[PDB]
Amino acid sequence: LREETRVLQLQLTALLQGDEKVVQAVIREWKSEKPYLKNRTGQQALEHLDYR
Amino acid sequence: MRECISVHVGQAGVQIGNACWELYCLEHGIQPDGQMPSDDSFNTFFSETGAGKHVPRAVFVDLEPTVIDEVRTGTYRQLFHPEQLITGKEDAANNYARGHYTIGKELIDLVLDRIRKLADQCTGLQGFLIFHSFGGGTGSGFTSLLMERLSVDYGKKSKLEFSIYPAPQVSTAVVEPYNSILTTHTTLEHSDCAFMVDNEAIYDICRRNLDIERPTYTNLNRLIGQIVSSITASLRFDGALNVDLTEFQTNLVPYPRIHFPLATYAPVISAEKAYHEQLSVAEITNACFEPANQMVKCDPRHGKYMACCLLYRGDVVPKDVNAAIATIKTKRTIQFVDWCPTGFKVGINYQPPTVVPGGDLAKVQRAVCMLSNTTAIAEAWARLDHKFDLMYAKRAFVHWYVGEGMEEGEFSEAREDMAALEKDYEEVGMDSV
Amino acid sequence: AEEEEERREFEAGIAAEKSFQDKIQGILSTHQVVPRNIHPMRRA
Amino acid sequence: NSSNYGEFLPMPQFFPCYYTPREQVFSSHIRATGFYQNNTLNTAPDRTRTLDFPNFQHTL
Amino acid sequence: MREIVHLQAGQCGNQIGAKFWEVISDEHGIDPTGTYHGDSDLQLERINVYYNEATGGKYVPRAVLVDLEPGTMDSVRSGPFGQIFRPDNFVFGQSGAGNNWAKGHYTEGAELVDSVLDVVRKEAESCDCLQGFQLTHSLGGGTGSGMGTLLISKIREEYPDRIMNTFSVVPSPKVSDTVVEPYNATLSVHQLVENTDETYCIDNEALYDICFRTLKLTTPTYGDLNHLVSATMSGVTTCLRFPGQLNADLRKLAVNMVPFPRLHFFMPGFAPLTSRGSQQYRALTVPELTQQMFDAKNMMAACDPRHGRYLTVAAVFRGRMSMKEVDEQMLNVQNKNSSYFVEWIPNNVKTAVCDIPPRGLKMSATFIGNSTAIQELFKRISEQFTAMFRRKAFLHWYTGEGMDEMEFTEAESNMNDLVSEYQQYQDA
Amino acid sequence: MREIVHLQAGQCGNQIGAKFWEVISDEHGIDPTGTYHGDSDLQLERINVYYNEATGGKYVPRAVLVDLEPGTMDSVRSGPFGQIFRPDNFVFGQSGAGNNWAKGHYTEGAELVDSVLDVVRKEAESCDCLQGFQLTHSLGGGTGSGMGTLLISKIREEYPDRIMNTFSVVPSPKVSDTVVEPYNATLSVHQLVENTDETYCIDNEALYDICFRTLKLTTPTYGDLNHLVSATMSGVTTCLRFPGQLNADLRKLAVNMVPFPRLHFFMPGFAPLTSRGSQQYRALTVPELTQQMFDAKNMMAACDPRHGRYLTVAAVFRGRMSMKEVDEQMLNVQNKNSSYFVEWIPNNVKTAVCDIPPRGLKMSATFIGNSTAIQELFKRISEQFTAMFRRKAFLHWYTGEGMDEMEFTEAESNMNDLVSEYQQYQD
Ligand SMILES: Nc1nc2c(ncn2[C@@H]2O[C@H](COP(=O)(O)OP(=O)(O)OP(=O)(O)O)[C@@H](O)[C@H]2O)c(=O)[nH]1
Ligand SMILES: Nc1nc2c(ncn2[C@@H]2O[C@H](COP(=O)(O)OP(=O)(O)O)[C@@H](O)[C@H]2O)c(=O)[nH]1
Ligand SMILES: Nc1nc2c(ncn2[C@@H]2O[C@H](COP(=O)(O)OP(=O)(O)O)[C@@H](O)[C@H]2O)c(=O)[nH]1
Ligand SMILES: [Mg+2]
Ligand SMILES: [Mg+2]
Repeated sequence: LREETRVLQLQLTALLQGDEKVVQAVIREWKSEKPYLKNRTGQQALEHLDYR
Repeated sequence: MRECISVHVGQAGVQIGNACWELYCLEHGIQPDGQMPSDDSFNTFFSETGAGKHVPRAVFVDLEPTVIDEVRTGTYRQLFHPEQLITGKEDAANNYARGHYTIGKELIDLVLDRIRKLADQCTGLQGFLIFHSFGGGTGSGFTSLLMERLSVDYGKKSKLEFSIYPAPQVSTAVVEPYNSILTTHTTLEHSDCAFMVDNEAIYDICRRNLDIERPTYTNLNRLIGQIVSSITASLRFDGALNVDLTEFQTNLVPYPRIHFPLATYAPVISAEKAYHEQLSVAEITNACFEPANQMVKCDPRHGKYMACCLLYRGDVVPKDVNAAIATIKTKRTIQFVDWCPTGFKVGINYQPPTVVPGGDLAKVQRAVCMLSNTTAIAEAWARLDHKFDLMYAKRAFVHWYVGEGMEEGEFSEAREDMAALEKDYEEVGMDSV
Repeated sequence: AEEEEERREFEAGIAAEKSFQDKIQGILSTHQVVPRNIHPMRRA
Repeated sequence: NSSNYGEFLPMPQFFPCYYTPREQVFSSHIRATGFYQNNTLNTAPDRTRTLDFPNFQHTL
Repeated sequence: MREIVHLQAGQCGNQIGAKFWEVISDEHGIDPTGTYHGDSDLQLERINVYYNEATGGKYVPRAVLVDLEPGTMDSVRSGPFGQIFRPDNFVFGQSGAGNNWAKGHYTEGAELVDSVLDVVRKEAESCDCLQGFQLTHSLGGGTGSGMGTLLISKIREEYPDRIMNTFSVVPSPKVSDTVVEPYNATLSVHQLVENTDETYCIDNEALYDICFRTLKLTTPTYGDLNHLVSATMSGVTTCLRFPGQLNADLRKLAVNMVPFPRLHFFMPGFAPLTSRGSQQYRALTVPELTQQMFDAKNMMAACDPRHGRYLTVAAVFRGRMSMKEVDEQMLNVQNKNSSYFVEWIPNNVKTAVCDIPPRGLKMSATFIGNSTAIQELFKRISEQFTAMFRRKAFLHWYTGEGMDEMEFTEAESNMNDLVSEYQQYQDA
Repeated sequence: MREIVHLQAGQCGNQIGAKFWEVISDEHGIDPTGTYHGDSDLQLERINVYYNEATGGKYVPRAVLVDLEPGTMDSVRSGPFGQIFRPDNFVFGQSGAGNNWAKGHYTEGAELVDSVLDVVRKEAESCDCLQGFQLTHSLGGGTGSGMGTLLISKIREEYPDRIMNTFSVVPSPKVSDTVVEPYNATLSVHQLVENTDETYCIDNEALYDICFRTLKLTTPTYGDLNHLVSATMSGVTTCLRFPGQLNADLRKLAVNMVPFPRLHFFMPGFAPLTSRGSQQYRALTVPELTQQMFDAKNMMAACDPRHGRYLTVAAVFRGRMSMKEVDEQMLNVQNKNSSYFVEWIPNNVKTAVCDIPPRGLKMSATFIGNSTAIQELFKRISEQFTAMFRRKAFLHWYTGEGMDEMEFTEAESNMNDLVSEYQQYQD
C-alpha cells in the first residue's frame, strides 16, 4: 500500500503539471526556443508563438 | 506590488515575531488593531481590506496553546486574523520525533491549507521568511516538515530562516543537541538561506554596548526584530540603491550547501550614550566587523570571509561607504578569501529606523546591517559536534526518540550529513595557486 | 563692443550668483515638507 | 513578559521623521494593461535615403 | 529629418538616462510638460533628432525605458522631469533581474523581448531617416548588462546598416558594488564587441575622482554626479542638433574614430568643469592650459594615457570661436609629446564645432579618446574573473538558467583576444 | 431624407441601442428631452434619418424598442436619456424568453411580433424613402436570438429592397454567459445568412479585450461595451447622415463590401480608442488611424483576421482628412502585406471620408472589413453546438415549445455551409 501510493502520487504530479508538459514539448525538439518560452503557460504559448 | 510572506513556528519563533510585528506596525504607522491613524509600503507585510484593517501576512503556529494565547488575547487581538493565528493540540515537549512524526503530523494539513489561502491573495510574491528554533520539538521537528512540504508545493520560492542556534556555553534544554543535529538534514537542501542568531550576542552586546544590565528575552527579540526590518526595507522603502530578496540570495551565498551567514547590527547604543559620539558611515562600518559585535559566538579571525552583504538605512551618502569599504579592506586583520576579490555589497534606504517605546536602542541618522558569510562558522558545529557525540556514544536519551517512531539509523545519517558539511568549509578555505 | 559685451557678461554672472544665493535663503528659512513624507502619527 | 510588547502607546517622538514610502500608483496601472504588442500590419511609407521627392523637371 | 532613438535599460541606465533628458530639454527649451518655452528658433529646427511632436506644442521624447524592478520606473516618472515621457513606452517585468546575467538575459529578461523590440519598432517607422541608436546601461546587473546585451543582439539583425551607441558603466575594483560584477562585465563585453560600432566606458571611480579633485564638493551622490559630468558628454550629438562650422555627427565622428571593426572602446571627457568658486579665477579660452587634457584629472575613466598610446582622438567644441587656435593647439599637443601617440596614424585628433554652447558657459568642449591603455581597465577585470572562475564561485546561478559552461570560456577568450589587440598596437 | 429604423432586441440590443441613441442625440446636439440645441445645421439636414419629427421642438427616435422581458424596457424607459424614446415605441411582452431560441421564436416570441410589426410598419410609412433598417441583439439570449430572427424574416416580406443591417452580438467565445449560447446562436446564424444583407460580428470578449489595453479601463463593464458597438454603427451611417468629401451610404458600403450575397457577416472596428490617460500623446493623424484600424486587437469580433484573407475592406473615415494621406495609406497597408488579401480582387479597400469631425475627437474611421476569418467563430460555436447536440443536451426543453430535430440539423448544416463558403471564396 505504501509503495503503490508513491506510484499513484507521482502519477498525479506529472499529470497535473500537464500545462507545463505541453510547453516542455516545445522547449525540446524545436530548441533555441527555451529562453523566451520556458517560464510561460499553455496560453502564453501559442500566442507568443503567434508573434513569431 | 511585491510582498514577502512570513511564517513563525515554535515558542522561540512566535515571541521573536511579536517583537517583529510590533516593529512592523510602528514602522508604517499602523495601530495595534489594524486601522491607519488619520502609500504602497503596507503591501509587503500587510493586506488592506475593505476597511482600514491591515491583516498581517504572517501565520503563527505552535503546538503549545499557552504561548499562543497571550497573543490571541493580548493587545494584538484585533490585528491578527483569529484563524491565521493557529494553535496546537499538545506540546511537542522537546522531542524531534514528536514534532516530526506523531503530534506535529496532525497540524501539517491545516498549516499548509493556510499557506495556500494566503499565497493566492499574493500577486508578486518573492519568497518565504521562516522563523523557528533548534532546541525544542516544534521549533526543530515541526519546521522540518514545513521545509519538506514547502519545497515540493512551491519549489522555486526563495525561503529564508532566522534560526536561533543552541548556545555553546550556556544552554536551557538538555536534549537540544539532538534537536540541532537531525534538523540539519532539512535545513541544508530544503532551505535557500539560513540566518543564525545565537544566544551569545545579545547576551553580552546588551551588556557592553547598552548600559542596561540584566537583559531578558523581550530585549533579545528586538534586535532580531531590527535586522529583519532592515533586510526587507529594500523591498519596502525606496533608496538610492536597493537590494531585492533574490538580489540578496545569489550574491551572498557561494555554493548550494554554503548558505549560513552571520549577522551584525552595528548602531546598537543606548540613549544616554549616543550623544557622546558622532555616528559616521566610516565609524559604524568599522564597528561592525569587530569580533565583539557578531550575532554568533564564533571568532571571525579564525575563518576568512567569503562574501559580505551590507544594508544601510537612513541618512547614508554612497561615497562615505565606498571610503569605508576601502578603509576596512586594507586592514590586514579582516582577511577575505582569495577566490572572491570583491566580496562586498552596499544597499541604501532613505528611511531611518524607528525605536519602539521602552526600547534601549537609540535612534540614529544611519544604521548599517552587516550580513557576512564566513568559514569561521565551521567551528560553530565543532562545539556542537563534540557536544553531540559525547551524549550519543552511550545511547543517552535515545529511547524517547525511537519510542516515537523515529528510526535509530537516522541519527547517524544526520551525523554524517554534518560531517560532510564541515568538510566543505575545509575545502573552500584552501587557497588555489 | 566686444569689451563691453564681456564687461556685461561677467556682471551677469555676478547677478546670477547673488540670485543663486538669494534662492538659497528661501528654502533654507522656510523648509516645506510634504505630508506624504511624514509619518502617519506625526501629522496632526 | 509578553504583555510589554504592545504596552506603551507611542509618543509623537518615537517613529522616524522621514517616512519616505514607496509610491507604486503608476506601475500598478501599467501592469494591469497588456504591454504593447505588434499584432498589427504594415503601415510604413517607403522611407528613402537622400532626396525626398525628385522633380526631374526642365530635362529628362 | 535625422533621427536617433534612445534606449534605456537598467537602474543605472534609467538614472543617467533620465538626467540626460533633463539636460537636452534645458538646452532645447523643453519643459516638464512637453511645450516649448525658450528663445531661439535654432532650437526647434532640429527638434526632430531626439524628440517627437505631440498634438499641440508638446514634444514627447522618444526613449524606451526598461527595467525588471518597477521601483526605478516609479522614480523616473515621479521625478523632476517625467510627464514628457510616454507611458506606453514604459515597459517592465514583474520580478527583478537578481543581479545575474543569466537570469536577466535568458530566463526572465527574454519574456520582455517582444515588448521592448515592439516599442523600438514603433519608434523606428516614425523617422524620416534613422541616423543611429543610443543606449544608456551598465555592466553590473542583469537589467543593464543582461537585458542590455540582449537588446544589442536583437536590434542588430533588424537594423544592420544603422550605427548604434551604448553608454556603459564599467566596474572598478576601488568602487565594489556587486560580487558578481566581475562575472557580469566580462561576459557582457563579449556582446559589446561583436555587434556594436562604437561604445563609451564610464567607470564610477573616475566619476568620484574628478568630482572630488576638481569640482570641490563634499558629498557626491549620483544625481549631481551625472548632471554636470555624465549627461554633458551625451550632448556630443549637437552636430546633429545645432549649426556648426564644420560638424561631425554620430556617423561622421565614429567612422574615422574606430580603426578596426572590433576595437572600439572610448574614453569620454568634458573640458569646462572648474568649480563653483574658481570659475572666476581662470579664462574660458583655449590656451595650452584648458585644452591639454593629458593629465587625467579631467578624465572619465581610470586608466590614464600615460600607460598607452592614443589611436584616435575626437573633440567637439561649443561657442563662438575661430578654428585656427583649435587647429594650432592640435599642432601644439601632438608635437610637444608625440611618444604617447600612434606613429602610423599621423593625424590622431579630430575637431568638430557647434555655434550654440550650453547655457551658463560661453565656451564648452567634449573630448572622446581611443587609447591603447584601455586594456589596463580590461586586464584588471580579467584577473578578477579568472581567480573567481578557478573555484567556480557563483557559477550555479548561471548553469541552471539554460546556459552551459562553454559560454564563460568564449567570453573569457574574446576579452583575452581584445586585450591582446590593444597590446599589439601599443608600440608596433 | 433616407431613413433608418432601429429594431433593438433583447437585453443586449437595447443596452447597445439606447446608448447608441445616446450618442446620436449627442452627435445631433439633442437633449434628453429631445429638443434640438445643436449648432451646426449639418446635424439638422439629415436628422430625419434617425429622428422622426414630433411636436414641441422635439424629435423622437425611430427606435422600435422590442423585448419580451418586463423590465429590460423599464431600464431604458428610466434611462438618463430614455425620455426621447416614444412610448408606443416601447412594445414589450409579459414573459421572459428563458434564454431559449425556441420559445422566443414560436410561442412566447411570436405573439408580440404581430404588435411589433404594426409599429415598425407605421414608422417606415411615416417616413419617405428608407435606406435600410437597423437591428441589434445577441445570438446567445432567448428573445435576442429567437424574437430577433422573427423580425428580419417577417420584415423583409414587405421590405425586400431595404438593406437589413442587423448588428448582432454573436456570443463571446471565451466569456460564456448562458450555458445554452450554442443552441440559440446556431439557429440564428442559420436565419441571418440568407436573411440579413449586412451583419457585424460582435464579441463581448473582444469588447473586453479592446477596453483592457487600448482604452486602458481596468473594468470593462457593460457601459463601455455599449460605447464601442455604438461607435462602429454611428460611423457606418454618418457618411449618409453628414456631409462628406467621399459620400457613402449603407447600400454604397455593402455593394462595395460583399462580393457574393451570403457573406453578410462583417467584422467591425473603430480606430481612435486611445487611452483616456494617453490621448494627450497621439499626434492623431491618418497613419496612426490606419495602423490602428488594421490591428488584430481593435476589432469587436474575437477572431484575429491574419489567417483569413481580407476579401474586402472599408474605411468610413470621419473628420477632416488629408485626402492624399488617406489614399496613400490605404494602398500602403494593402500592397505591403498582400498575404491576407484576396488575389482575385486587386483592390478591395473602400474609403468613405466624411467632412464633419467625430464627437469630441478630431478624426476617425470605421473598419468593417470582410475577412474569411469570421468562420473561426462559426467553427467554434458549431463544435460548441455539436458537443451538446450529440447527446441532445438541452433539446428536451426545445421540442416542447415547438422545435424538431430537423431544424437543429439544418441550422448546423447551414453553418457548415457558411464556414465552407468562407474557405471557398478565399482563393
Ligand atoms: N529568542 C527567544 N528564545 C526563547 C523564548 N522563550 C524560550 N526561549 C528559549 O529558546 C530555546 C528554543 O526554543 P524552542 O526550541 O522554540 O522551544 P519550544 O518550541 O517551546 O519547544 P517545544 O514547544 O516543546 O517544541 C528554548 O530552550 C528556550 O529556553 C523567546 O521568547 N524568545
Ligand atoms: N554613475 C552612476 N552609477 C550608478 C547610478 N545608479 C547606480 N549606479 C551604479 O551602477 C551599477 C549598475 O547596477 P545595475 O546593473 O543597474 O543593477 P540592477 O538594476 O540590479 O541590474 C550599480 O552597481 C551602481 O553601483 C547612477 O545614477 N550613476
Ligand atoms: N453587450 C452587452 N450585453 C448585455 C448588456 N446587458 C445584458 N447583456 C447581455 O445579454 C445576454 C443575455 O441574453 P438576454 O438577451 O438577456 O436573453 P433574452 O432576454 O432571453 O434574449 C448576455 O450575453 C449579456 O452579454 C450590455 O449592456 N451589453
Ligand atoms: Mg514548547
Ligand atoms: Mg459619391
